[PDB]
Formats: sequence, structure tokens, C-alpha cells
Amino acid sequence: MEFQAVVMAVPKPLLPVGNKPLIWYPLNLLERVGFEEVIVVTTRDVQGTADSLRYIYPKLKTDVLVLSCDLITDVALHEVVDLFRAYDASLAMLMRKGFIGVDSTGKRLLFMANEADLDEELVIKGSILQKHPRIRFHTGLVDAHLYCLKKYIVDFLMENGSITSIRSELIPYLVRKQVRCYVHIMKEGLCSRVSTLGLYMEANRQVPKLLSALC
Amino acid sequence: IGFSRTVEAFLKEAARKRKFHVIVAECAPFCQGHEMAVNLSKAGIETTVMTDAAIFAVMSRVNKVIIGTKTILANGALRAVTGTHTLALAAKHHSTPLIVCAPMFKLSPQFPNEEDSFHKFVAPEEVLPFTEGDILEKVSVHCPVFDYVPPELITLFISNIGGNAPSYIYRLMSELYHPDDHVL
Amino acid sequence: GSELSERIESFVETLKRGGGPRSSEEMARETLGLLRQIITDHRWSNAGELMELIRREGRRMTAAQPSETTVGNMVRRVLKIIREEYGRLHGHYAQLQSNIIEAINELLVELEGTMENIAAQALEHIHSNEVIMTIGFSRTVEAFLKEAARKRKFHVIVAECAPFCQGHEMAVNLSKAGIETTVMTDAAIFAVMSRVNKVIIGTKTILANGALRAVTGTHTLALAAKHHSTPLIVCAPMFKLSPQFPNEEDSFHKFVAPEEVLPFTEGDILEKVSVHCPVFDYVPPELITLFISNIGGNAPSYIYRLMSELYHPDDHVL
Amino acid sequence: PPLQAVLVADSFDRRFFPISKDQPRVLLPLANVALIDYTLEFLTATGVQETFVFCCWKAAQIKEHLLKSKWCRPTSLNVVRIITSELYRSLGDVLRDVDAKALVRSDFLLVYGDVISNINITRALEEHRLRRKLEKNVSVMTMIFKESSPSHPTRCHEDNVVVAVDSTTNRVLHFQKTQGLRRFAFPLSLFQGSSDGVEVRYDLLDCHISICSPQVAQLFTDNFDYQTRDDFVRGLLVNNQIHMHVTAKEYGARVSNLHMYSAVCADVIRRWVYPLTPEANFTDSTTQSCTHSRHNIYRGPEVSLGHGSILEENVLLGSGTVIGSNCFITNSVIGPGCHIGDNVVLDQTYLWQGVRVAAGAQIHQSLLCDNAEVKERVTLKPRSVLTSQVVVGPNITLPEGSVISLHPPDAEED
Amino acid sequence: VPTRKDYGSKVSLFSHLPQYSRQNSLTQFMSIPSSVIHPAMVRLGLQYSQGLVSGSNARCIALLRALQQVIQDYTTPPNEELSRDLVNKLKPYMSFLTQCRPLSASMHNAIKFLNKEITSVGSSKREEEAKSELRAAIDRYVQEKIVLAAQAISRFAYQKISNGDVILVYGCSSLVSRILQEAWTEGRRFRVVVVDSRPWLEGRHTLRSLVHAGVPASYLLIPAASYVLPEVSKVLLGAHALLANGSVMSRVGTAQLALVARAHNVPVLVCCETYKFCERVQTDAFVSNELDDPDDLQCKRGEHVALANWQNHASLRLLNLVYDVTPPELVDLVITELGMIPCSSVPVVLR
Amino acid sequence: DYGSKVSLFSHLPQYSRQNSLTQFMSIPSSVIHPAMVRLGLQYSQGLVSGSNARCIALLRALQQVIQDYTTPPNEELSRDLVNKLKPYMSFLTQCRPLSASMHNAIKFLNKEITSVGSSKREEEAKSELRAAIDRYVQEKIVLAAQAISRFAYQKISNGDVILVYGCSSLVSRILQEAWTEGRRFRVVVVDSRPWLEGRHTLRSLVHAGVPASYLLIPAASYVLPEVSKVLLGAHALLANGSVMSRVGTAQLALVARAHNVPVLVCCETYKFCERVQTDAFVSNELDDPDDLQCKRGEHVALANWQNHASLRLLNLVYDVTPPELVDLVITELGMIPCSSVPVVLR
Repeated sequence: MEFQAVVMAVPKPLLPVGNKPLIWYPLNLLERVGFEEVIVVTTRDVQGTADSLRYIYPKLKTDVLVLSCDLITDVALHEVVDLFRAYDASLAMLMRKGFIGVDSTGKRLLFMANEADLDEELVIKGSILQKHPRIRFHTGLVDAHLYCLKKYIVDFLMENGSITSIRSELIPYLVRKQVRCYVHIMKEGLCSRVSTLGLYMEANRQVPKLLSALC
Repeated sequence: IGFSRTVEAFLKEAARKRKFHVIVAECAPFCQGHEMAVNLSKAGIETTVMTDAAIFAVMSRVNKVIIGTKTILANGALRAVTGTHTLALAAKHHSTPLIVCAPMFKLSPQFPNEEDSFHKFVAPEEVLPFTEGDILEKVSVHCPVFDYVPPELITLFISNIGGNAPSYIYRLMSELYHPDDHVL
Repeated sequence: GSELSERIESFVETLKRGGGPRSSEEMARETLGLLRQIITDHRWSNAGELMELIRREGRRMTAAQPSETTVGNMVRRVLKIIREEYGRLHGHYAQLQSNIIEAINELLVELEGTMENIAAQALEHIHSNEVIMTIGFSRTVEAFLKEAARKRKFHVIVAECAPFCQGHEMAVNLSKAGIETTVMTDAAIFAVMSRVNKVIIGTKTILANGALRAVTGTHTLALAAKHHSTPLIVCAPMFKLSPQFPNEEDSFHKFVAPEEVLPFTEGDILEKVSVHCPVFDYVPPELITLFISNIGGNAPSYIYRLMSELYHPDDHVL
Repeated sequence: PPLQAVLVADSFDRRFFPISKDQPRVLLPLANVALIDYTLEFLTATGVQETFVFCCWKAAQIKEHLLKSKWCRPTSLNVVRIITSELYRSLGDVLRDVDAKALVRSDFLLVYGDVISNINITRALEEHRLRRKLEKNVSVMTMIFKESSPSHPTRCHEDNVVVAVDSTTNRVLHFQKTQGLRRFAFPLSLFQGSSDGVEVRYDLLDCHISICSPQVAQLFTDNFDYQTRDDFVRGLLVNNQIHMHVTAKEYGARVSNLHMYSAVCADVIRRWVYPLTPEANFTDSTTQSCTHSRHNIYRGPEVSLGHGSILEENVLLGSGTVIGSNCFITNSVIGPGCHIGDNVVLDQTYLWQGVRVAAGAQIHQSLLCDNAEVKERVTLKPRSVLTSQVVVGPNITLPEGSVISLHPPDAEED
Repeated sequence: VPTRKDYGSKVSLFSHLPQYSRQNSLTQFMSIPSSVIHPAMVRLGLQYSQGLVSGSNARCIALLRALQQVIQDYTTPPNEELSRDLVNKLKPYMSFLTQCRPLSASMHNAIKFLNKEITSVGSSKREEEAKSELRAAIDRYVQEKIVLAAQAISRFAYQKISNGDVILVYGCSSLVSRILQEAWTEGRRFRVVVVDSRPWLEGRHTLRSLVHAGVPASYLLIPAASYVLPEVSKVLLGAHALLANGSVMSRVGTAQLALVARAHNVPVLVCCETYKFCERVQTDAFVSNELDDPDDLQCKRGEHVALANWQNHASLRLLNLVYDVTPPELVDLVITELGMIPCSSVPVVLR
Repeated sequence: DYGSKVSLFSHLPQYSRQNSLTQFMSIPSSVIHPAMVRLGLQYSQGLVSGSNARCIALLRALQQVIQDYTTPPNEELSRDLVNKLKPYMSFLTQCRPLSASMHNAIKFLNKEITSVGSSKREEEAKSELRAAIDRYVQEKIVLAAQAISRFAYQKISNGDVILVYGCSSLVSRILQEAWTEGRRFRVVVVDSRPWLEGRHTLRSLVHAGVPASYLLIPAASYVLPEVSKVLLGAHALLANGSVMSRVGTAQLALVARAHNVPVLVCCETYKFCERVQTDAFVSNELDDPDDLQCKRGEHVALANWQNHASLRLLNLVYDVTPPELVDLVITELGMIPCSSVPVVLR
């Protein structure tokens, strides 16, 4: 029992993506490798993220692996889980190319600003640059919204319930600071999240090539 | 060198999983190395046969030496067949390991005394035949079967209790025999 | 001859700045050509003026780079040629120039032929299923090895050099010919120097006592060979043979920037730590087995005679 | 087209002040050898065929030192030309004057008279020309930077810079200093237009070596209030493109202040600027020959070393310098014609020509210029600089950072 | 659990030693929520494969902490004896860890000690008592074999180091670093000379440690050891294992340095504890060694890599050795927590 | 070739004694001279195995060939003879590999033939060649042993225990001449298989009256402690100072050095070759492998050794000794060190 699976779905998960349920692709991603248990937070009719996560705090008792309501990707979970295992990282995330301040080696996360917060320019501290004099900045990549998180991070989220939508509130605070955050960029994967109509149609068009290998 | 059942088993136990080249130096008085080479080649080990004179000129491409002995002395030395001293000298000159496959019963508490009864002298018929002529009356022929091998030329001792160094045989002796029964 | 002075200055600068040609054969050929040009385009009546001028020019060229023990040898050879010619003609002040040029050309052609003269002696020392190892990268040893790989088969092991990993090129060149070569570091010499049957290496200079000033790392190889009693052969032409002894010499090695040993991006520790990067080293004669020269093999104990034959005792100081 | 460079042998900035009053900055003996000699040797070794030496402050001494030097000989392949003028006030004025005279033709290098480097520029210059020939009249400058550590002693805060360039094609998008500032600001235009491969670099040492183009001088004439190079780059980046070339296996640094002076000296003595070392004698001079021995100890002719003294680390003794008995010198540079006493400890001290130190003196991390003198029982602290021709009485203990000069207002007078 | 796959062409002489590449991992074909292997064991194997934990004692410490975690998280099954439960459960974990990276002598000794202790567990005591006893014995061992032994070795070696001496170290050994630090702290005034070797370049660790301590350390490569030895007076070396025949199975570049030192008349000292003594023998580095990732041998010289594509040549082999053996006649004495003993006394301590 | 050779000795020819090369030849030999034919047959059958005996027989056969050699018209003889003698040497080598003595002798003969000008008559040239061969033999073989006999007489003392190995035409002569001068010593004769040629020296010494002993080489370490000197003979002296002799010489010198016994070597100046060698692997000679067969006990163990495809039979002849084990060398010029061979070659 190294990791526990959790996927929030707060319809969207019932969209027939390729004549199959949209929530079936995330669950299939959490399959074929152990994972005899997975926590879903869909509505009662389905047969914030921080709030829904803390609502089931006493249930989880080990490292958590949070996914998105719908996430179609043909990546190997080990690729992202190795960063959490080897380096004993506190945060491990996955994303694909189209702030982020990934370092030279391409794994350590240094900067996580957003365009809405910054005033006009990009401010950078002197110490973080003293330690790492090279900061590779990415702007066009897309966020798949899946993270491998430790347990003490969940405890910290619980002891203060003033955090909502960890994607934009917790990850920047974690990167801002020992904590260890890492990222994995494929540059050749699918990594499609169904949020708008364009991505929905792209996923509908890409389904056959994935289903040919899945089934 | 020579013919030793323990060394033969040690060699043929590795041939079933490894491939090596075994060189066998015969014994001039009693050419018993031929039997060992034949028994080894019977199992496909790529053996070789040669005389005792070709032990140094050929021992430049060799890497390891594994031989037996008649008995192991107290200071680490041993009593081996004739010609083993030259083999050990060549091994030490080329800095090659010299493994000695000998069981525990071959350990003698006696030390290297001046060793008059050390070598076994046999009839000179093997060295020089009786049909030579009239020169046998004024020619002294000696045929020592065994020889003394110092410990400095040895590198390891493989026994039924694990490999050890020559500098630790005294403890094995102390554990085996009582110091009062050394002279018997 | 201002053009001659310009050529001399350019040669001295390229030798003191970053060296001349990359290989030693081209260096010796260029030095001999420059000496021939100096002998041709210059005025003199007696041989003493010519020989002292050549002495001064060679002294300048050596002061430009003392570690390049290839130009002083050519200067001493030209001086010995001049002295032999003067002794033959006097034992003279009107036709001594042309004959010196002829002798220099005779020396040049054999300088070039040295490579084949050395490579032709590969089958005399290499046998089938042999295990030979080398260190560094040398054209002479490369030819000596790849010339016998057609009819003979053996295993080669190349040890790279830590400061400048030049053995990779040699390993690749040998693998392109199908010799079954292996690459390793210079820190695993003694670890593998127990299954080796022979060693062949190339040097940069041969001292008077039969010693070698080769790249850094060959002294340990020679020590390991002498410990394991493995014959170590050195293939070097005659122009790599200098009339100087190991001691009685300062600036024996060449010290280059520590960038190759310890990079500049370490930090503040570079102010305390002292780093040294020697390019060459010294190998005593007692660890050498044979010398493959253009005139055949020779033991390290017969180098003094070649010295007395090639150079003049009065021209050792230069 | 023969490669030509422009040498500004005068830094209108005055950081060595008080020292720059009696004797120019570019002729201060670093390792018994002037800085302009290092710069000229670098230019002559990199392939430069012609140089234009501009001098305003104390130009007579510069020229009359150069005319004896080996670069002005008829046998030198890098013909140098001294242009002296009293109007120059900044580098921008020098470039304006070049444009007025039409001296330069092609890609020229812009370097100061106090740059020490062994970098080869053939590679970077090819990159520059090829880049300009794929985009006609687009690329205008190429700044050479040496990647280092932000911890290195050579990286002073006064010259420390931070860049944000594109990794696809090396190109400067933002350039600013970090003198007295803790969090850096980078505008959003960088990500606004292009530069998918954009990254911030803080591990770079500004060698002040730039492969310029005639268009640089043209733009310098257009904008009258360009007083230096840094402002040229800032004013061009607000608006032509400026690129870089990074080196990792070569050395390069500019002597801008006193702290920077003692940093290159240790490196030069420690052979970090090979082939440029004291052992090489790259000036063809007779009074600078030495012999390199173990531990990077350099000894010249007529060293007169006394019995008992111990040379422990990278020291450089001059020709004619006299050492006493039972001394201890380490990491110290001694000039020619110096003369030491007895029981004299020198630790990271730079003694120029004509110095005499009496017995019982302990000097640590301080610099003694020409004709300096100290009496017995005198102890000098770190950064305790003495200028020309001062004499310090006996039994005096100078505080740290003390500066003594014979000019009244320069510092604490004699 | 699947078997790891080799990488590249091995040498004819080392055809019996496995050779893997750190680019590929064995967890690619295993579950993320590990079912057969414990999660801590998976993390430890990943750290070993990626080269994060490459220390002689650090690997053993990490293994012991992982074993403590495993014993804490595990519960014995019904109607099953406890003494064999842990042994049967650890049997595959050692297999996995060996597949990730060949275990060292210290790890083998620690595993043997833990198996001994587990077999020594009684049949009447409950689960909590035995688990607590094992968890306490593990750290008791760590204390009485690593830190206390290191303190004793440093106390014994302090008297050998004197003022004005020049010590020559090699590689990265925490014991030698601690010895030098304590010697410099106790008032000894000396200077060290660090010798490094490619491709690991781990001597810089001890270099920066000594610089942090304030010792006038020096740095150079192993091929130039013959140039600095004429001025060296002592050679301190670390040992990864000491066999029954009195041979040091330390880093590959240690036997060469010892040979050059003996040729230059420099007494060499070896620091090692009593928990690295194994009841096995090895006469040469060929019969038993480890082959690391060969892709680490290639380097960038100039602007092109000569070994960029070494697998294209069908007659090109890459040998990347790790350890090697040195004969007993090269080591003068071996410093241990039981007093200074010669190299001919390893069996005496093993007895 | 006959039989399967060794992997490390696969670059050398392994002939046989039963397989004769005269089968595919005319009884009156047309292409080859009858004298050279019988000489090669003797070499192959082992009738002449002595280092100096082989050279003497070769030179006498060459004299016989020259005596009945007719120079064709339309060409000079100074070159025709050299061009004709080459196939004879090739056939001799095919019969049995040549030795250093034979090589030097044929080289000297070729040089002498080339020194003959076409200005001279045929009969005069043949007579001069015969006289030259005769005097060269007398100088380098006959007179080259009388000076070595009186030089080694100084190093022989009363009560000495000299140890010899194999068979040598010079060692036996040295000992027999030193015994008659007044010295009273005893010799230890060492022999090895399968040639067992030391019995020749044993008999030659017994017939002279010198107390002699006989033992096999494996027991050399047992008798060396009582030995005072080791006098050995070799076939060639390489240019690198090394010595080329019988296979049982290098290890003998090694054991002598281990027992602290001074080793000596006696060789003629004409055996001073110009090549070099480092081991007995690059240039050796493999004789018939069936010589190792021995009637030990009731039957032979290597009677059908070829049935075992994995079994090889090595029968090396020569070996190379390093200069690190040779102390003194005796020649007609005088007592010289082991590292002075090139000086004599000069």
C-alpha cells in the first residue's frame, strides 16, 4: 500500500467520449498496475478540489495520488512515480508541452507564477538563483492536474482550511517554500484534458488510436 | 602438474559452466600427467600436454595455477612432487596466484627440519635405464620423488572449510593437533 | 632575408603559443625544412659562422618551448651533418652548401619512411591469440598494431588519459579495423594487468639513459608491468631520441591550466585548493623491455651508442 | 578582410583612485608585467591584424611604453596604432570618433586595455558572420561571456550581471546589473512575442570582449547619450539584435577595481591563463625571465635567496630582488629590485619594483607600489595599500583597509 | 519480478559479470502500488540504480532503515512460525536489490546479522515484543559497528598523524574524512593530497569537506600520482571489504595507488571496521567484480565526443570496473576499532 | 602439417617424422640437388641435430653442390648461383626449420658469392669459394673453441661442482680440456625428455675420467644447493642480450638465481644474430608430437591421443632467456657481460 488513488468529479464525467464514459479513462489509467482501490467523489446521480480532498481526510492514511475528473493519456505512471520514489519528493506532477520555472536538469520545479498575479514583469529572488543559476522557463505547456502528494502535506492542508483549488493555491505555495517538488514533461504524449469544445473534439478524434491498444 | 584427484574434480566442476584452457605438465620420472590430461579431455576441457622443461618458457600467457600436494608443513610450506618448486618459482616470478587444493588430513604439525628423509629416493631405473652400459658403475644417479616448497611462493590454500592463507595454517594445526603430540 | 626572419618568427610563435603540427613526424619535417631554408638563404664564408648561427637559432627555438623535444634533435642532427662534412672535406669554403642540402634531403626521405620501417616489424613480436594493451594515442603504435591485424588476431585494450581523453580516438580507429579492442579508464590498469601478455606504447622523447618522457600515466603502467613481469615495448623513431638525462634538467614536465583537472565552475574552494596538471612523466630504464626503432629492435642498455653515433658530444648543451 | 580591433587603453572610470593619479591604470604591474601587454598578447594570439589604441588620461606614458614594446616592432604581425586625444570622456565618444574617421571596416572587437584572456574568437566570429548572413543586417553584436560560479572570488558584485536569453539561438533579450539589489525583474515582452526556449542565466562572467559591427558605431553616433556599452545594450533592447557566445574551456576577466586585481593575479601565477604565464615570458623582455619549479614557485635571475627562508606556495620573485634569512613568503608576488630584511612574513602581498622592507615586518594581504618603504617593527593588515614613494615609521600598526599616499586628500597622508 | 536486461557488449574476460545501464529501470514492469516487493525496498532499489546512494556505509544504513520499516509495517500470517516468516519474506527483497545493483560486503554482513537475529527469535514471545527487540537490535548494531567503531578508529589513528606530515587520500571515504577532521581539530597541522579518478569524480566530496574544515588540501588525478608521491609521507586509504586472505576489495584505483606508493617508499594505511570482514576469498578482480553503466566513459573533449556511438562498431568494447583486489603484501597495517593490526590478522578478528 | 596444433602456437609449422618429403620426387632428383636432398632427409629424420653439426653438414653439402655447378651461358654466375641456392634453402627449411647458425652461414655464403666478380673465371671462383668456406669453418667453429677452452679454464677451480644441461659440443670440450690441465672437479649433467641428449655428454665425460652425475631437470632444485657453478650452452645470442637455447634452460637459470648460483654461457661469435626476441611464443619450433609417447608401466596413455579432439600435445624445442638471469658470456674475444652482444655485433 504505497499510494492511494483519489479522483474528484465535482454532466462532465458522463460525456460519451468515443461511445464510452469519460470517467472510464481515468479509472483505466489507474488500472493494469495493482490499484485495487480508487476514491471517486462524483455526485449522487453519477453511477473545490481542496474542500473535496479534506472532506475525506480521515479515510486516507497513506500517500495520495490525485487525478482529474477526465484525463486521457497513454503515459506510464512509473515515469512520474519514480520522481516521488527515488528523490523522496514531496510533490510529483505530470504535464505536456503546448510561467513554470523548471531547472536545467528538467525535473526540479523552481518557479510557478501566474500571469494574473504578476504586476507587469516577472520578479525572481536572489537566493534561489544563487543555488540554481539556470531556470528554464516554460509558458505554453498544459497542466494535466495530477499530483503525487505526501501525507504531511494533507495534514498541513487540514490544519488550515483557508486553501482552495490546490492547483492554483497549494502548488505555487509549495514551490515558493525540506520541501521537494518535481515535474515530468513528455513532449511526445497525448495528455488531453476535456475542458472546452476544442479539446473535447480532439479527444474524440484521438480515441480510436488509443482504444486500438487498450482493447 | 602431476595427477591429483582433488584438482581434477576442482577443474571438471567448473567446466560444466565455464570454458577454460587447462595446461598439464607431466612428471619426468613417472609420466602421470598424461593420465590426468586424458581423463580431463574426456570431458571436453581443451587440455594440453608438455614436458617439465617447458614450464617457464610457456608460463608467460598463464593466469592461474592450481596444484595439489602430498602434505602441508607447519610454516605453510608443503611437500609436493618433483618439479613443483620450479613451478612455484615461475609463478612468483610472473606474480601469478598459486592455489593449493588439499584436504585437512594433509596437514602435518612437523616443521621444516633439515629434511634428510623428506624426499623419497627410488631406483635410478626411471631416470637412467640399466641397459646404458659400463658407465653405470662410475655415475651416481639420484631420483627424488618429492621436493620442498616454501610458503612465500604460495598464495592460497583451499580446503573443505574455506580458503585460507599460508600465514593461518598454524591456527588450523593448533585446532587439529595437540602441541604435545607433535613428536609422537 | 626578411622573409626568412618572418618564417622563423611565425614558427617560434606557433611553437610557443600552441605548438606546430599535431603529429611529431610533421613537426620534425617542418623543423628540418626551416633549417634547410636557413642554410640556403644566408651568407657565410666559414662553417663556424653557419654552425654557430644554427646553434643560436636552435637555442631560440628550444627556449620558445623546452618540452618539445623534437626540434633540438633536428638542430643537433644538422650540426652533426655539417661537422661530418667539414671533417670529410678538410680531413671546403666554396662548395660546402650543396652537399649539406643533399644530406638534409637524404635525411628527410628516411624521416618519412620511418613509419613503414617501424610497421614492418609487427609480425616478429606479435603472435596469435595475444593480449596486448596500450595507453594514449600514437600514430606509430596505431600503425604497428593495425599492420599485423590482417594475418594475426589478438585482443587490444586502450586506457584513456584522465586530463585529455585521447585514447578514445585510438580505440575507435582500431575498432574500425576489426581488432576487437576494449576501452577502459587509466585507474583500472593494475586491476586488469594480470591477464595481459604484452604491452606496447608510444613515447614523446627518449632520454640518453634509455628513459622515456611519455604522457602522464605510463610510469604506473611500467611499474605494474615490472611487477607482473610483462614485456613492455616502446615504438618510437630515431628523431624522438634526445641526448639528455632524466635529472640535470628543470622544467621536465609540462603544466597546463587546471581547467582539465578541476573545472572553473566549482565555486570558492578554488581559492584554497592547489591543482596541478602534468602532461608528461618520467619512466626509468629498468622498466623497459625493448625499443623498436627504424634499425630493428634494441635493448634499453644500448642507447648510449646510438647517441654517440647520431649526435656530437659537444652539441649536447647546444 | 583582415580582422581589426579597437583598444580603449583608458578607463574613464576611476576605481583605483588614489593609485591612478601618478601612473595609468593600464600600466600597473600585475605579475611584473603591465596589463596592456596581456591585452595586446591576447589580441595578437586570437588573430587580430590591426589595433587602434585610444588614450586620454596620461597617454604620453602609455605610448612611450608601447613604442619600446615588442608589438610596435617591424617584425610584429599585429600593427598597432596609437590615437591620443584630450576630448574623450567615455567609450561612446571613442566610437563616435571612429565613425568620424572611418577607421573600421568589418566585424571588429571592442575590448578595454585591462582585459586578461586566452580565449580564441575564430568560432564566435564565424557564428556572428553566418548569423548576419542568414538575416541581413539583423545581428549587430556578439558579447562573449565565461560561465562561472556565483561563488567565485573573481565575480565581484560591481560587475555582476544577470541575463535572460533564448536557448534555441543564443540571443540577448534582457541584460541588467545586480549591484546592490536582491530580487530581479524581467519584463513580459520576452514571453509576449517569441522565445519559447527562454531561460535566465546567472552563471556568467562578463569578459568585456565584444565582436562589434560598423553599425554599432553608426548607432553610437545616432544616440548622443550612449556613454558606455551597457547603456547601448539597454537602449537597443528597449527597441537589431544582440547575441552571445559562451566559453567553458578558456579564461577571461577584466581588472575593474582593486579586489578584482588580486583575483586575476592568483590565477595568472597559478597557470589558469595558460599559455600566458610568467614562465613563458610572452613579452620577449630580458628582465622578466624566470624558471618554473614545483609548487608554482617562479625564480628569476639574481634572486639572492638567503639561507633559511621557505617558499611554501605560488610565489613569483623578480630579477634583482634580495631575500634575507629565515623568511616566510607564500602566495606573494615580488617585483624586480626589491630588498627584504630578516624575519619577514609575506602572505598574499604584491610588492612592485623598488620596494625595501625592513626586518621584523609582517605584511598580510596588502599591496606595496613602486619605491615603497617600511621601517622595523611595522605590521600591515589586510587591504592596507601603500602608494608610490611613501615611508612608514617604525613601530606602527596600520588598521585594516588603511590607505597611505603622499597626496594630501587621496588618503591618510604619510 | 522480471529480470533486468543487460546493455551493450561485455568484455571476453568479464563475460560472467552482469552489466546494466542506469538509463533503464526495473520498476517499469512492476506495479506502482508494489504488491510483491515492499515500497521501501522499491525506493531503495531505485536509489541504488540511479546512483543516489553510492557510499559504503550509507548503503548499509539505508538498507537497515528500510528493513526496520519493513519489520514495522509487516504482520505475521496465521498458524505460521515467526522465525522463518521474516527470512522467507526477505528472500525475494534481497534478490530484487541485487538485480538493481550488486550488494557490497557490508550489505551481505548486515543481512547475515539480521538473519542470525531473526533465527534467534523465540517461539513463545508475541509479535510486538519481537518486532521491538529487532528494531532495537538494528540500531544497536548501527551504533556499535559504524559510529562507535569510527570513533575508535579515529582515536587510534590520531597518534599516527603528526605535524608536518603529508597524507594522500583517494576517492570518497567518510571514515578517512572524519579521521582527518578530528586530527586537524585536535591540533595536528598537516596537509592532504586528494587523488581522484574518472568517471565518478567523487574525490571532490572529500576535497570540499576538507576545505570546509580548513585543511590545506590539494587535488590531482590518479595518473599523476607518481609525480606527487615523492613528497608524500603517508597514504590513508578506505576499504569496502576485507577478505579472509587479508586482501582489500576497495575501489578499483586503490591497488594501483598502493603499488605506486610501495614503489616510492610510502607506508600505506587502511581504515576498516570489523563488520566488513567476510568469510570469503578472492585472488583477482576478474573472478568477482561489478560492471557499472558503460555510457559514463564517454566525455566531451573539444567539441565532439569520440565515443558518441560506441555500439555501432561490432569490435569495440567498453570496460567500466568498480572494485579491485590488492595482495596482502602491499598494505602495511590496518587500523581497526580493536587496535592496529597487520594485514595478516583478518582471520584473527573474524574468529 | 601433422596433427592439431595449439591455439597459441598455430602460427608455426608442425611436421612429422614418418611423413617424408621425398615421396613426391624423382629418385634421381632433378629440381633439387642430391646432396641437398640427402641433407634435408637427414635433418628430417634427426640424423644430424647438433647446432654446429647441422651448419657443418650444410656447408659441406653446399661445397659439394658448388663443385658440380655449371654456369649457363647468357648470364653471370655471381647472380645465377645466388638465384639457384634459394630453392635449396627453401626445401631445407621445409624439411626442418633452420637455425641461427645456418642462417648466418648462408648469409655469409651469399655475401661471399656476391663479392665474386664476373671478371674472374669459373674454376677460380669455385676454388676460392671452397677455400673461403673451409677457412671460415676453421675460424668460426674450430679455432673459435680453443680460445673459449682457455678462457673458461680460469673460472674453473678445484673442488668445483659444475652443472650442465643437454648436449653441447663446446661445454664437453671445455670440461675435457680443463680436466687434463690439472683441475679436479665433478660435473652434474641435467637432462630432459624426450630427446634425452644429455646422455651424450654423460658418456663423453665418463670416457674422459671426470666424475659425473645424472638426474632429470625436475630435480634441479634439489641438487643446485650443492652446485657452485652452472655452465650452459646456447644456440644463438639475440641482440637484446637474451639467450636462445634448449627449452630447459630458462627455468634452470631461474632456479639457479633463486639458489644464488652464478650462471654462465658459452657461445661462438658466429652465432651472434641480429634479431631480437622476448619470449618463446613468437618464434619457436614444434617437432613431432608423438615423441611425448612413453611406455610407462603396462601401456601407453597417449597412444591414440588424436581421437580426443580437445587434447593437444606441445613439443617446444627452443626457448628465450631474459638477460636478468645471465651473468657472464664466454667468447673468443674474451669474457663479456650479457648486455654486450650488440658491441660484438658492431
